[PDB]
Amino acid sequence: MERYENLFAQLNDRREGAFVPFVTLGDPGIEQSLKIIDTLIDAGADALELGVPFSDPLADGPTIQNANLRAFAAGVTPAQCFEMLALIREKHPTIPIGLLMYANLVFNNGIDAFYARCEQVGVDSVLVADVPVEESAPFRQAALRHNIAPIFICPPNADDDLLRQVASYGRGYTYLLALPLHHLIEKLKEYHAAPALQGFGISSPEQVSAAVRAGAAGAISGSAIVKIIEKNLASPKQMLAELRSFVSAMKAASRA
Amino acid sequence: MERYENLFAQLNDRREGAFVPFVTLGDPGIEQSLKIIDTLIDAGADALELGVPFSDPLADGPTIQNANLRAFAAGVTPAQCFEMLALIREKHPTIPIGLLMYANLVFNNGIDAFYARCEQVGVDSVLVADVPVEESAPFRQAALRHNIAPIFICPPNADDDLLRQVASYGRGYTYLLALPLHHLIEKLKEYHAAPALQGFGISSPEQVSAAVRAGAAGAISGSAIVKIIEKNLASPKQMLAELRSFVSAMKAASRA
Amino acid sequence: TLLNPYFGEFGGMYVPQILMPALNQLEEAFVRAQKDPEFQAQFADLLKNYAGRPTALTKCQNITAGTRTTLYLKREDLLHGGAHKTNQVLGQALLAKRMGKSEIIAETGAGQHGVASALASALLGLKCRIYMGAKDVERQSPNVFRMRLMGAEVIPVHSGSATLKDACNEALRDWSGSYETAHYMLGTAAGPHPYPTIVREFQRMIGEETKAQILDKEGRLPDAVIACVGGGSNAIGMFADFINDTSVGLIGVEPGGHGIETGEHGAPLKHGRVGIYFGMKAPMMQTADGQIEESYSISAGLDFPSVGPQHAYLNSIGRADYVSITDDEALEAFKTLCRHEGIIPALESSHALAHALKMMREQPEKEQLLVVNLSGRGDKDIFTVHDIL
Amino acid sequence: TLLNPYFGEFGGMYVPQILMPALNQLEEAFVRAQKDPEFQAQFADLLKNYAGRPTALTKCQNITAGTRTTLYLKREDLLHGGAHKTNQVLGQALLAKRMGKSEIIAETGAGQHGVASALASALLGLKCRIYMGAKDVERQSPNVFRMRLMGAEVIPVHSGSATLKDACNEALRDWSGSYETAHYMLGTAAGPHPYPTIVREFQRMIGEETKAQILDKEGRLPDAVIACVGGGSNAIGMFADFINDTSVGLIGVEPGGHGIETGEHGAPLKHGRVGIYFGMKAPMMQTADGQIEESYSISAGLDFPSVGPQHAYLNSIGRADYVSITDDEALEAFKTLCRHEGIIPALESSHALAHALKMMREQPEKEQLLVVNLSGRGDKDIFTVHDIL
Ligand SMILES: *Cc1c(COP(=O)(O)O)cnc(C)c1O
Ligand SMILES: *Cc1c(COP(=O)(O)O)cnc(C)c1O
Ligand SMILES: [Cs+]
Ligand SMILES: [Cs+]
Ligand SMILES: [Cs+]
Ligand SMILES: [Cs+]
Repeated sequence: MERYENLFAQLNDRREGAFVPFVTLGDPGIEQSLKIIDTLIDAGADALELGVPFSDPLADGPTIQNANLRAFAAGVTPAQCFEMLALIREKHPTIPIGLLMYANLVFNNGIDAFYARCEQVGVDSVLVADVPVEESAPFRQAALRHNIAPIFICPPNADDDLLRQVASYGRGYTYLLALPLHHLIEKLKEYHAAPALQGFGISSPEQVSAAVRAGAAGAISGSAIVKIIEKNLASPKQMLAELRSFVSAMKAASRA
Repeated sequence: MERYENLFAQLNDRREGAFVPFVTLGDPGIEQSLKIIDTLIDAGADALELGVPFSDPLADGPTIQNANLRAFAAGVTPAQCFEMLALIREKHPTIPIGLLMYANLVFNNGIDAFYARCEQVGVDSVLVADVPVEESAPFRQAALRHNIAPIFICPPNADDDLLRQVASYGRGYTYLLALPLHHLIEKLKEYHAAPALQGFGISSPEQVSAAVRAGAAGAISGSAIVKIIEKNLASPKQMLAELRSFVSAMKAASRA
Repeated sequence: TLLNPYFGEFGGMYVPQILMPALNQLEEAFVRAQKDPEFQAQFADLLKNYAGRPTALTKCQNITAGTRTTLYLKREDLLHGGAHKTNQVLGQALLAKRMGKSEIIAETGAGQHGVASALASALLGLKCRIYMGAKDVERQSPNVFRMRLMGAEVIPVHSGSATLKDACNEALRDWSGSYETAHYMLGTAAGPHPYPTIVREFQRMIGEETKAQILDKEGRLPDAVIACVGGGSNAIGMFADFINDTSVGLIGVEPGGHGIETGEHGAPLKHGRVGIYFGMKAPMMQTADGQIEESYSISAGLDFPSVGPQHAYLNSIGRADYVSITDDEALEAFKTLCRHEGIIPALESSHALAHALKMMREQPEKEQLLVVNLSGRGDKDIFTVHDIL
Repeated sequence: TLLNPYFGEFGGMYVPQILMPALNQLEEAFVRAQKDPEFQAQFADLLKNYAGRPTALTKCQNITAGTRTTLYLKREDLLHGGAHKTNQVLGQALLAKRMGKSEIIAETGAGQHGVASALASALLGLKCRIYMGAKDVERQSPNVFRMRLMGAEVIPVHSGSATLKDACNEALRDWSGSYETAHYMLGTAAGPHPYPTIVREFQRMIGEETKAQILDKEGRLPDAVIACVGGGSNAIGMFADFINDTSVGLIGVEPGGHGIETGEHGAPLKHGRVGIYFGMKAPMMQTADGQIEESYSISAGLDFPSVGPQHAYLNSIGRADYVSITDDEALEAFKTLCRHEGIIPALESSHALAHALKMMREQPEKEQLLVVNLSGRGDKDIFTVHDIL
């Protein structure tokens, strides 16, 4: 839970908005992934959002869907993901790590035992892509008991009763995705939601300064990072060197 | 009509039963057929039963059915059949010639016009294979008016009311095909039917003396002659030489 | 004979003398049967409980849009077997049973009759041999299997042109000898009497229902009832109960084929002259010197080279009119029913429909109540319309 | 929510947050619809007049000979479409219409659902896109054509294993954005609520009829009603009106496949553990670490890796029992229905029948009234039973 609250404090006191990369754990290989995350980080990544490989991503688009297939073919399992998360945490004590998840993988070993091993390897938050706020409670109590922030997606079609519920139940940050862009940020700060982080279409620095200026506490670049990895399939120096320069460009665009 | 009555008179006065071959006109060629009929005749044939090629023989078995196909492939038409019948009559004034027919070929040019050209080329009788005694009248009057005997098949399942009708309506000879063999011959002579000629399974001389002895006035060998022609497809000397010896064997078997 | 073999000059019993006791016993039995309540009820219960009768009468919704035509379809495509062949075949196997017969002989070209004799015999424990032409057997592989499956013995004809014409003859030869144990199950209202009158009385319920259903729905008799005419059972099944309602028209569609002007067609009743074949005197497709020829149509189950005696006769006293539809007019009415009402009609019945679509397109402001006889579904045809398309 | 998403612990709405307003509007509309007389009558008239309902209840004559079993078959194989899919698809397109929606999204594996959405949309003027997996599209060439024909747009999935699993996801992604114009037409009583309750209320008439028909014919409720369980609509359609008749058993057959002991099977409810997928918490076929796997069956339309929530629940309070049937037990019951009653049943429904044949062969002197749900005809399967045989 906590490391987020430390990140947003620090960024606030130095006029900065957070920039967060998403990437899939195990893509295109275990070895590869750990080098890719150490490059995202040193390039400027303020927090990480990782994906765990799951079968059908009812909440994800084609790029992430075959990104999961690339990690499956690598012979990545659940077990190798927790092993990866623990060493990422070993070389990096301060950075928040959150996880995109699907409810079958949480439930499969008991909801509590999953939040137990998350807390025990250092994961700060978990977003479970297909458990709506009204099917939240087993997952939400279990995260709180092992002091892991439950992240929720606040969607474009967000009615007001939702906005109250999300603000009351998430922690870490609110994932942002009718309603004027600015109007949502306003209502969430009214309702006392955790830091709203814009995730819809963040791929060029102009949008990061746009999100920061709008009152969003920063931005999550989903597909972009994955695509640079796809383009650079087997282009390894260009794979990382493009990634480095992209993250630092994105990051530069948030310190005002 | 008449030539039959002359044949049965002559045979009676010399203790003889008639033996009649069937064959298809135009099989396996026009030229061929005329040589085959002149050989049947000189070998001993007392009368002839010819078939005209027709499409589906609802009253005939597989041998005659593909015998018709052999004549069709020869490029035999109705017109070439009447031309053949006229020259057969030209070389042979005395012998009865009867025709197996199907009602579409009689009807096709008018029933009367068909019996007209039959009388005009010398045909003595016509059996129309698929016109039962109760659909007879147009065909029967028309044959009588051009003095052509209407032949009828008297079948195994012949009820008594049929036997009266056939005896009253045919001329030339009765074609024979429950009821003891002898009992039919008796009832027909009672009813005053024309000479009953046995046509069921006449293929070995023993049966010709059997038919003659039973009171049948003689016998018609259907399929046998056709089969010798089939066996001898392209064996021409054996084709005729077997035919010669067969007809004379059959014929020998009827003079007692 | 107990009944008349003639519809005017058409018809008769023009069969070899030997088959005649068989036909006369079948007439005597059918006359008894139609007079016996027990026979009617057992027949009814099979139709209702095994086959699915009454079939539906669908009011078309979207094909007559912006015209004054009202189309209804009689849904013999929702009959067990997905083709009207089922109502006569049940009624004739019941008759064989009532005659003490134990076998069924039958013949086929496309498959639909063979399959419908096999499904009735399996249902009533009768031995069943289907005679089918080799040309037809090869082409009709999916239907051969479906027959074999249901326990029917299939004998491959391949003599003459190896078509239905030939299959029809061999089956009768077999009947000459088997006729006291076996019963020949003739595919349509055609051939020697009494099969014209039997095959109509056992398809007659189609008319009986279309009438009460249109009366329930519209409150007035239809204006014309269209129906194709392969050999006449479906058509004569629809017409039968309307024939004495002089106000109601009866149009029967015939296979125009590639074109009347091209000869490859199956339109004997309007463009082929009278003759004697398959035991009847009725119009047929023959050469100038009486040799019968093969007809032609996109619909296999519509190409047969003659027509029922009573259809030839209703044309002569001007009570019914028979028209034509070419192969491409059938295809277009096929795609139109699918894309518009969501019914895949059999190519055979599309000929009846193409004709009612032509009638409404040609005179759009004419208010007229139509009823087409949808007489088989088109699952069988989705491969052939897909070899064209 | 207006209704309960849970059948005991099974069920739920476990969908991305964005789809939730779509599901809640669909619930609100279905609750209105079921309360509106106008909706019921229009729905009824289509079922009766376009599809052919009531379907028949056949008393089997020859399969139970010399046993004390009485078999009846509910004849959903004589439904327009020759497969029970038709009664829910009409009722849900009427609902889309009543919601002001103009498109239909749908997904398929074997074809039968895609075809049944296409034939309902053509009939009601709705735009229709079917999502189908490439593996499935290639294998299901005859059904692709039949869909295209009726005007449906077919998009070929080929991501993940390119199966129904994958097709089901892509269709929902499309729904996330299209949901105020389009309506997702889910194939079975499974997935997110309310599709479990909707797909049952629109297949419920099967039970309603089987009951009054057995009451008319036999005078007493059946002893057990058997039915296969692909994903549950046909089964829950039959069970629904008998569930409160505690005396009546309900057995649901599951695909045993090559064998329970061989894994290649589709029997999630008895031999696969609970999980969350396709928006519901219900039993499913997955690996030991939650990755869902493909099931298997001879019947394409029976292999789907989970089961309806309410079926998982009736098993838990012991109200219904679910059993298995292998592929070879399905084949033998197929040939037996054909050769004996003359009905070609769909391989899917043969699984329900094989189970009722086993019940009577194993205890021949037990007098027991059975009703199998014959739920599709087997024309589709005569090529596959012929690749085996
Ligand atoms: C066999 C067939 C026919 C052709 O003949 P009818 O005697 O007119 O019935 C008609 N419709 C269908 C759909 C058929 O399969
Ligand atoms: C699609 C199919 C099913 C499988 O699913 P249900 O949900 O049980 O109905 C069953 N029967 C037939 C014949 C089918 O085509
Ligand atoms: Cs019905
Ligand atoms: Cs015809
Ligand atoms: Cs019905
Ligand atoms: Cs299943």
